[PDB]
Amino acid sequence: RISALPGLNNGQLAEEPLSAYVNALHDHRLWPPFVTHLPRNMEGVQVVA
Amino acid sequence: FVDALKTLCHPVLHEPAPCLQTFTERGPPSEPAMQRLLECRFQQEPMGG
Amino acid sequence: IEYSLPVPFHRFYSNPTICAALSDDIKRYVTEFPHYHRHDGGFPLPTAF
Amino acid sequence: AARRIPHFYRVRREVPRTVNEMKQDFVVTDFYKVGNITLYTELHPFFDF
Amino acid sequence: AHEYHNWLRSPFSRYSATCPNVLHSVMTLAAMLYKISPVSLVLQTKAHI
Repeated sequence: RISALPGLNNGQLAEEPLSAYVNALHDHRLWPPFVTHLPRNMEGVQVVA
Repeated sequence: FVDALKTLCHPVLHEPAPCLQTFTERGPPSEPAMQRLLECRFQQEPMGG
Repeated sequence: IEYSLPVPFHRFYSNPTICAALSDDIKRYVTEFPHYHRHDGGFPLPTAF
Repeated sequence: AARRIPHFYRVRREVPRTVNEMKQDFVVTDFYKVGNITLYTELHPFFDF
Repeated sequence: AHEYHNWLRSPFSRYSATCPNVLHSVMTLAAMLYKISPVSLVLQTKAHI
């Protein structure tokens, strides 16, 4: 909540949400180091194994 | 800063192209103190093994 | 989950942490507009309300 | 009004924020700036337009 | 080793050594993840931050 900026986050600037353009904890382009389910919005990023 | 909001959002503030241009035209430095700092390398490798 | 019907109706009692997570309808509405996770005001109420 | 209330959340239109909600987000010193838009409709202290 | 291609660089690891074990130190890594994109420079200044 403290890193979402919940005061002035509204709408759809592009197909990504507004807080995804604000902090790294919201955009789905940064990935956590340990994972068990890759998310629904993989279509922005690319993955290589 | 809300009154300085105009000058901090032009795209020329966030274009590194002439800066990298004159950094490359500066070339690598050549003092013997800088020769500890100059070297690094980054390789790409498949994550199969 | 199968025998409930959620009504987001009010300025307060509407928040999508519960009602949108209940039904797949408003869940599908939320997962395409991910910036609608607010509570201040909130994600938009229906036209009847 | 209860059974129909999921069917509002299937049409995927970006519902625009109302003028009062677009008025609420401003900070105190930013409410007295020309960068504010909705100052044209704050006419009466005891009404809203 | 891609220091200039990770999202999290050596100031984050250098902060993780000398930080105390308190909630203030937990949340202070969150606001160290604010993007410095020009769209975020409007918004985080508009929150008077």
